[PDB]
Amino acid sequence: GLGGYMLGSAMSRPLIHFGSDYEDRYYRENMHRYPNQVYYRPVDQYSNQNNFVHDCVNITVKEHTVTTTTKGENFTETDIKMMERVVEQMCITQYQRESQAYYQ
Repeated sequence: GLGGYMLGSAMSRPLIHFGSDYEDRYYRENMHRYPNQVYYRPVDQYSNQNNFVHDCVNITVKEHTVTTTTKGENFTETDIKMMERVVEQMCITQYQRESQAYYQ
């Protein structure tokens, strides 16, 4: 039920700053367990801030969490928030750049 969307290429992983050593290395350890991509729509058609970034995070974190869960992998609560943070940061990073060029 994606429709087809616009999955970005692999990205710069935003460093997440939980505030403790353990989660700091825990992220850096197993980064590849989280995405390095953002499932987003183009800015060309359905131009939104919220209704694009949130539905972006919604699908992206859904589809990954789906894959894991179907492939016998599990995510802890901090992992859910890890992806929510990382995928928010990456999806807005994409928007910042795209929507700059859209208005230049």
